[PDB]
Amino acid sequence: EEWAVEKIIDRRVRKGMVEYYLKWKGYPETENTWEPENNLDCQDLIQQYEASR
Amino acid sequence: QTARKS
Repeated sequence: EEWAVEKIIDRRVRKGMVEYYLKWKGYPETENTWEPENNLDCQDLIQQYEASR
Repeated sequence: QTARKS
């Protein structure tokens, strides 16, 4: 399903899709995962990441 | 502020 995102750590393009490397709220860093942008409902975090980089 | 996994 869906899980709370703490922060976006990094961004890449893979296979033509933008992916974001996510720290999940309440999970260790070992659980960080790359997710395609369409998996996120994180408009505030994405715009803050994309403006501060 | 949520996301789907994989």
